[PDB]
Amino acid sequence: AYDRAITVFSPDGRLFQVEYALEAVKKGSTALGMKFANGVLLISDKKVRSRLIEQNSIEKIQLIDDYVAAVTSGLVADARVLVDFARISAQQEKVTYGSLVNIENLVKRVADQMQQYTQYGGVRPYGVSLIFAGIDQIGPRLFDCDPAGTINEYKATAIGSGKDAVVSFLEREYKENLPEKEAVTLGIKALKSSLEEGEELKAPEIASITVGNKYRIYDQEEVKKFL
Amino acid sequence: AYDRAITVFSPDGRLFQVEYALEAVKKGSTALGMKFANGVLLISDKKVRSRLIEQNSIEKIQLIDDYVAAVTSGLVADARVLVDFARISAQQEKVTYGSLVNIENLVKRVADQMQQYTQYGGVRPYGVSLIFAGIDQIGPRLFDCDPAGTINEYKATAIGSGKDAVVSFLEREYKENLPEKEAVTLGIKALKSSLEEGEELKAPEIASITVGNKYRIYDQEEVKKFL
Amino acid sequence: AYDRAITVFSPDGRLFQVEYALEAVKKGSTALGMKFANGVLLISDKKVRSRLIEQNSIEKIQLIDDYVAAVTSGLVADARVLVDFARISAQQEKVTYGSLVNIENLVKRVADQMQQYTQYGGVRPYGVSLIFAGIDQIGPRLFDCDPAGTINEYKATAIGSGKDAVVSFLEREYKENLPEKEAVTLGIKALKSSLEEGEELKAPEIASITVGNKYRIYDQEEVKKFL
Amino acid sequence: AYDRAITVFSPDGRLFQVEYALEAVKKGSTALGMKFANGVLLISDKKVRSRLIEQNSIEKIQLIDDYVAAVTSGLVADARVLVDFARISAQQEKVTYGSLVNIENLVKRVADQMQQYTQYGGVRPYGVSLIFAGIDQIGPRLFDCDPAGTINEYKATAIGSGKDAVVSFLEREYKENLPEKEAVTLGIKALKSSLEEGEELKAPEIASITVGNKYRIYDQEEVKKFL
Amino acid sequence: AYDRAITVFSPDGRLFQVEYALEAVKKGSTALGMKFANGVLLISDKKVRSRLIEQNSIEKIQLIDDYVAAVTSGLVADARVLVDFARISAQQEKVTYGSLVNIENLVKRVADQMQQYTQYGGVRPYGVSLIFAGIDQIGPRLFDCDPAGTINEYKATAIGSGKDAVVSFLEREYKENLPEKEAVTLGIKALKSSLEEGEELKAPEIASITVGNKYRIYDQEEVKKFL
Amino acid sequence: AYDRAITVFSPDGRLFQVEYALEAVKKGSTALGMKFANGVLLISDKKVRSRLIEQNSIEKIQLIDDYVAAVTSGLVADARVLVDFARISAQQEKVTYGSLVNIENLVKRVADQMQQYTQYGGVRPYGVSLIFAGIDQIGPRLFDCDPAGTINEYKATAIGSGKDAVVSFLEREYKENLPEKEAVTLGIKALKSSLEEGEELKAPEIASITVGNKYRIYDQEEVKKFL
Amino acid sequence: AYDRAITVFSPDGRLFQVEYALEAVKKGSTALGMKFANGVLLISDKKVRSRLIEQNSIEKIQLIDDYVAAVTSGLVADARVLVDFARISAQQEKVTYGSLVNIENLVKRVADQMQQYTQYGGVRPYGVSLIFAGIDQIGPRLFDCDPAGTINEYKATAIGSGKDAVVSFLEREYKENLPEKEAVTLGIKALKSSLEEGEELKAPEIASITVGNKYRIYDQEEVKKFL
Amino acid sequence: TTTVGITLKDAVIMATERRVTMENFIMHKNGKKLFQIDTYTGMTIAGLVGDAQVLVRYMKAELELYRLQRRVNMPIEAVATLLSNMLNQVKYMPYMVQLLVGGIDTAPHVFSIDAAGGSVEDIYASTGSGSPFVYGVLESQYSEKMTVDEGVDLVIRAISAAKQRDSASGGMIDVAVITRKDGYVQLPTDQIESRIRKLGLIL
Amino acid sequence: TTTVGITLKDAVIMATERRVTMENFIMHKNGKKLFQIDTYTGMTIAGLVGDAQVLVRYMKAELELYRLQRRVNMPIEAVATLLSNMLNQVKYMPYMVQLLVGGIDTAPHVFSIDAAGGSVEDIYASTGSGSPFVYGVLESQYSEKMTVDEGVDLVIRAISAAKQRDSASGGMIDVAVITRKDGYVQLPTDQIESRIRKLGLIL
Repeated sequence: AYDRAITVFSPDGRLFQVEYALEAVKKGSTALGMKFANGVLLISDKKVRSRLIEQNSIEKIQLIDDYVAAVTSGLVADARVLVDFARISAQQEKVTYGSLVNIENLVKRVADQMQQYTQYGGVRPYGVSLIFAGIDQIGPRLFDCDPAGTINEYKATAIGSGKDAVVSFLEREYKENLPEKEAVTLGIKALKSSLEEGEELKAPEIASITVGNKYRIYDQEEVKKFL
Repeated sequence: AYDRAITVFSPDGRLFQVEYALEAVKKGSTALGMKFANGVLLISDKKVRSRLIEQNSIEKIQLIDDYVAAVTSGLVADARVLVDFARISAQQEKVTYGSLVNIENLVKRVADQMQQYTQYGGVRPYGVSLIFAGIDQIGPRLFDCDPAGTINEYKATAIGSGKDAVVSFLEREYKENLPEKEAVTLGIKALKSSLEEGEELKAPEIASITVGNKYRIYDQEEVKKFL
Repeated sequence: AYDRAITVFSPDGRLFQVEYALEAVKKGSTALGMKFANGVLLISDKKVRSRLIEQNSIEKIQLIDDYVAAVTSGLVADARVLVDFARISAQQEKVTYGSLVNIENLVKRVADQMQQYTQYGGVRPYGVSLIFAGIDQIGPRLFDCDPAGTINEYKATAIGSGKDAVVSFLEREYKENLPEKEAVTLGIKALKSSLEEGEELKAPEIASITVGNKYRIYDQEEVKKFL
Repeated sequence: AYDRAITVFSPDGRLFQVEYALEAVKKGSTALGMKFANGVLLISDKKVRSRLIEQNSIEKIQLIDDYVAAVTSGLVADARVLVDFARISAQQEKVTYGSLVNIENLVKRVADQMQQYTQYGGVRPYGVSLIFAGIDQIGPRLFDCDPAGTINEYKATAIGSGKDAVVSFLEREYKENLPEKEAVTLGIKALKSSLEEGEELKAPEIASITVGNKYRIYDQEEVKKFL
Repeated sequence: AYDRAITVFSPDGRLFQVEYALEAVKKGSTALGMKFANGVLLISDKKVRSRLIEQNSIEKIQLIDDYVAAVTSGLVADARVLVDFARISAQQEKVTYGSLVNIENLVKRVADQMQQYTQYGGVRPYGVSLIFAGIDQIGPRLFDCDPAGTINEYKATAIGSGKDAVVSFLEREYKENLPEKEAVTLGIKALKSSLEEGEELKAPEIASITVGNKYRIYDQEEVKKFL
Repeated sequence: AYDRAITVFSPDGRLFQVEYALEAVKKGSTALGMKFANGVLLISDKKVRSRLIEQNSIEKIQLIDDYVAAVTSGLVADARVLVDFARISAQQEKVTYGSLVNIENLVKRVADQMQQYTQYGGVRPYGVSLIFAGIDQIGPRLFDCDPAGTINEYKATAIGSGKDAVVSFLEREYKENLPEKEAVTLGIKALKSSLEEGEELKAPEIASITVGNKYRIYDQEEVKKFL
Repeated sequence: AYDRAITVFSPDGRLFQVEYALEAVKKGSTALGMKFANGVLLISDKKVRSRLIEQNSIEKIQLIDDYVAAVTSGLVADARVLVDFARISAQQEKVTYGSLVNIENLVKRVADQMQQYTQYGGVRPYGVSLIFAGIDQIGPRLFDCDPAGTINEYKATAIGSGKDAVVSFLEREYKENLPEKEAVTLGIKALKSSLEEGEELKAPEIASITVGNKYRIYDQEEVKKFL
Repeated sequence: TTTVGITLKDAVIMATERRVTMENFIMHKNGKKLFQIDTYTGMTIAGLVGDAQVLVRYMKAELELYRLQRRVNMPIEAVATLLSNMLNQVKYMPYMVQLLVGGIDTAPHVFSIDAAGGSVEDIYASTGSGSPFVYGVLESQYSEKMTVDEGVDLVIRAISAAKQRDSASGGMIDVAVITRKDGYVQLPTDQIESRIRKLGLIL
Repeated sequence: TTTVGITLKDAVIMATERRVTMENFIMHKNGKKLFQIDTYTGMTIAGLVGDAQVLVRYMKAELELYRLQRRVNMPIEAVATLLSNMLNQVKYMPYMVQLLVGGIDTAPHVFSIDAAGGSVEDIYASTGSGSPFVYGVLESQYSEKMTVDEGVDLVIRAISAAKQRDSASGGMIDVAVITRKDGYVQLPTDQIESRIRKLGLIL
């Protein structure tokens, strides 16, 4: 009787609506990423759909800047609105300080925007989680932003339906400062062990950055090597 | 008990009101279209009505610009308001940048407008889906915009009551870069295989554009050839 | 349980409140009209009431301009407010472009105004349908505007309680380009075949316009000829 | 279950709240009036009350201007607010055009004001009906304005609890252009035949105007003649 | 089921919330007043309370101006807010016209303020009735303002729990133009015949004004004479 | 079924939400005060708590000015907000008139602020009662302000859980113009006779002012004398 | 039936929603702190989580200024928003007065902000408690701010799930003016006696300040000494 | 527009004249420049007529409201502070006035307020165009030990000496005397004429 | 409008004069230019009278509010910073004032604030039209080792030397002495006259 309003606490003190947004995130496909020796990468699973769809617009990974990038999971409309807000906040930060100095305050803008809708009546929250990753003045960064606005900087994570299994694998296998290739293959195995039995891993979009360089997205045949 | 407000999630995490807009789109007549060798076309089924109606105002296909055009399905009042907003956003884009450079941001304006009403209480969403098509600086384009605001660029699609059957046909028959005539006849067969038994395909409005040219609408006797 | 708010869809995807506005229009008396060889006319049934009422203020037909005119059916207060808005929008169009160039955008202003109230909570729609008719730069025009805002240009129509029977007659009897008199008598027979048994057709208000002329209202004895 | 909000239609298509305002009008005492040869009069029944009440403030007839006047029936607070709004709108009309040219647009201001509250939630309508009467550039006028905003110009009417019986009498007895005295006595008989058995007609306030003159209120002994 | 909102009519056409304000007024102590030969007086019953209370702040009679004064009955907080609004409105009238010319528009402002809250949702009405009395350009005045805003000018009245009994006495005993003393003693007997059996009339606050003079409040020993 | 909204009357005519604020006041500890020969004092009971708490911030008595001071009982958050508003209103009064001339309008500002929230929906009232006391141009003052905004000037009072017993003692024992010491000891006995059996009176904070002097708070060993 | 709105009192006079925020605070981990001979410290328990998490962003202790600092418990999103508001209010105070003169008004800004949301409908309160601590012009300070806005200055406290047990220990063991080391070890024992059986105390973040110095956070091996 | 106001032992005497002229042309030979704003308080306006009368109405209404809702009179320093705030909130779109406030609460006070809002208490004050002539007479004959009759004679002598050398002043003389026992009392015209005749002046 | 304020070892001495004149014509020979705004803080205003008195009331109320709700006095640098922000928010529609703030928190301070908002701490300061004469006297006789009596003699000598050459200054001399032990103490008129008589000056 309490899971109807965003603004009401249970007698335990839970926000059931905020948690139903967290159940809405769980229906999206798995996407992971981690940092390594001078840089960070991102891996995103895609169950391949109709060939009529232009492949430029099913990419869960999106470039916010030449030096920051992210990936989503959940509702597709809210996901698109959020990556748009990330781009615009990156531009505002870059024009007020001369450059995107820290990735953390870009993630802060997105986090406060997502947090505000979990407090006021007449608005529903965003059912999307985002994983930011890039290079700043400090170095490799890796966040995740959930529907309630909680951000946490990691060294390895996932989101989506597989999240528990992938972070369970990375919690017992990941070792830092791998050279890029070995890191990518460890992440591919992490993505593999989250599927169900019988499911074959199709080709996932994978991209990376190193210190002093821009992004590049591994095209499908550089992806095809690690199958 | 949850399909009453646009702003409430189910314990699965679904938006039932948003999906009832998807049920309202399904009551409109079938309209398809695809790109080919230098250009894109659109086909729209019309079950012919009272001869008292002036034929200029039952056209589901509408010219937003000399180089962009679209077709709707769903509620007729919301459909008219949406094609009006598409025209006005095309004019604003054309005056701020000198020309309609990309079709994608016109579709973006329409998509964000349709997305916003699926989030706030006291407003119901639009029960209309739109298929944009035209020529830009890049070339032939083809989108579809659903009630929740999700846009996807295709090579072939349909909307309306037949949508599943037509996209099922196109998913197993369509081959790109057909010369205009062969493309139109493939699309006519696609529209044919979506009707029910006994129903005869009446004359559908069909129009097309090629790279470097404006639109033209095939008049009813050029339509009459492919029956 | 869903016919209580203007902003809620049924699981079929219907707007029951919008349709109850259509049930409210159905309680008004029948009024028809059609175009002919250079011009358009309007016929409106009136069951004659108390002789104390001044006949200038029971006319369902109203002159918005010297070149546009309309007739209503439904709630009398909303009907009066709508014909007032039609007059004011005609004046605004005439002052911004020098003249009432097209009747269609006057009908568009009225249609968007009536459409807007079928979308927002805290407002009920107008329970009135209007039939516009006149002469513009193009020629004879004839619309109908329903409670949901849908406009369609016709060659012959009716509204009110008889609407189905009159449009059923006109759908099988009407032939275009009749000289004015023959057209009026066909319309009188159309109005006759919509009454119930035993009811005698009293004197209806009828008015017309031709290309290059203003309106005139046939007075009751010119009406009395076609009884 | 539908007679709770001003903004909801019944499946018939009725506005029960608007009709309950009409039931609230029916609880006020009978007041009639009609025009005659060069002018109009007004008659208002008063069941005589406590002698401690100053008689200047129980007059149902009120002078809005030297040339327009009206009478109410229903809720006393809403009645007073309405006659105040009539006075202020008369002054605004008189200052924007030099004089109260037409009584009809004064009645229009009052009618639109009373109509607007029958459309929006959070506001209840006025439970008062008003009968305007006066002399303008055209001549004798006589309106009635109901709670929903419907106005109709008459030659004879009543309002209040007796309204049906008085208009039933006038519908079969009234003949126009009576000289003032004969008109007043016909109206007194009309007021008499609306009471219940045993009730004796006490002294009613009666006032009149002729073309070229101002108002005058017949004092109680000029009233006393026609008992 | 209808006595919950200020804005809903019963099928009879009553406003039950407005009438519950009339039930809230009935719980206050009796206060009466009447005019006489050149002036008006006011009498207010007080059941004497704790001697710790400073007597300056239990006076139901309050001086709004040197020439107008009033007395309340009902909720004490709303009563205080209303007499404050009466004072400020008297000051505004006095500064815009040079002097408090008529008491009636002071009473009108208080009446419109109290009336407005009986029409809009989200606001409850004032549960207070006020009796104004004073001297203006015309002479002695005496009003009463109820919760719904209805004002009536009297020659004698009461408010409070005894109101019916006191106005019943005055309705059969009061004769105008008494010299001040005889008037006061008649009013004391009026206040006496409203108590219940066994109750002894304690000392009531009584005050008066005559034409050409200011107020004075009879102190307790001038009060003590008429016991 | 009526004690849910601040804006709804019972059929008796009570405001149950306003009375539940009066029940919330009753849960706070007893605090009394009275005036004497040239000045006023205040006594406040404190059941002594954890020694970790700094004693500067458990004082129920608070200095609003050097010449006005007050004490609360009820909700601690609303109590703090109210004493803050009293300080700010004292400063505004002192700057617009040169000095805090009367304590009564400071109490008026606090009273109107507390009254306003007992009238509008979407706001709950303050569950705090305040006792003001000080020296002005007139002399010693002593008020109490309840949740509904009712203020009354006393010669002796209490608030809190003991209020009835202390005012019952003072109603039969208090005699005015006691020299300060005797007054304080009478008030201590008043505070003693409100406790329950077995409870020992701990040390209460007591403070006073005389005509021509500022405040001083009796420290705990001057308090300790009267135990 | 009353624990659904922030603005409704129970018939006892309780605010159940405010108390459910106090239940939401109780689900956070224990954090304590106390002042000593020239300075104050803070201790915060952390059950050590995934090694992928960067340790810079799980610190419950946060530096608002070089001279003020705080620690939270409860909802993590509201906790982050509150420590942000504390930082911004510290900067505003520092710019309007030249320096952070008193810590108490920083705590006042945070307290009034948290109090305001416990009064208005359409907003839920913050489910976080904060413990401020630092050095000002007066010396060592130590507060706690609860969801309802109540602030109290202590000499020793805790918050979180252990709060009752730790304040129970400190209530019978704490002695003031300990030299820093002995104070920290007493606080470690206080944190130890709040865990459940079998639970081993992991490494807690601890930090301190002395009069005339800035903060420093004991790193994990200076922490490791007192295990 | 000659105004004057002096203090004595428990009395305030305030006197003006009456001529309205804004040209080299006399509009009206009989105006009002001395008002009563409370039971024991008067006020003389001098400057622009419209702004002066608006300030008079605003002060009278607010003093009456304060008296009714507090049951005590407002002190003179509070009156001057309130009027100073009212003049100084609009100091860039100013009022062209220059006015005096005098009264009795426990001791006689006279305040002098300018057009920007500066109020300074002094023993005697004078505003207008004849103010240097009034300050010249009052510099050489004023004494604190004077009685009420000698004060009434002195202000009549001062204004009648200012009327001879200033072209913008003239007419009859209003005199009002404020006392704690008798309240605000304005002296009759025949008594003022008797004063002028027994002193030996004209008009 | 001569003002002066000097510091010593644990004492602040602030002195003004009293004459209000905005013409070549003396309005009032007795005004107030030295105020007390806190327990251990004073302030001298010099400039436009209305704006000065409004700033005085605004500072007194806000200092009293801060003292009541914090239970400690506001430091002098915080007072000067607050008043600097209040003057500089309206720098295009400015106040025509020039004021000094002095007090004791742990060491004696004197701040000098101009009309735009620049506050500079200095040892001794002087504002007004007699400020060059005061700076000429204080340049040649001030010493840091002076006692409280010698400081009181020095400020009287400085203002009495400025009164002889400046036409806009004159009247009696207010002197206030601020000490941590005794608080804000304003010296009596007969003591100031005794100082003037034993030095050998007039008026």
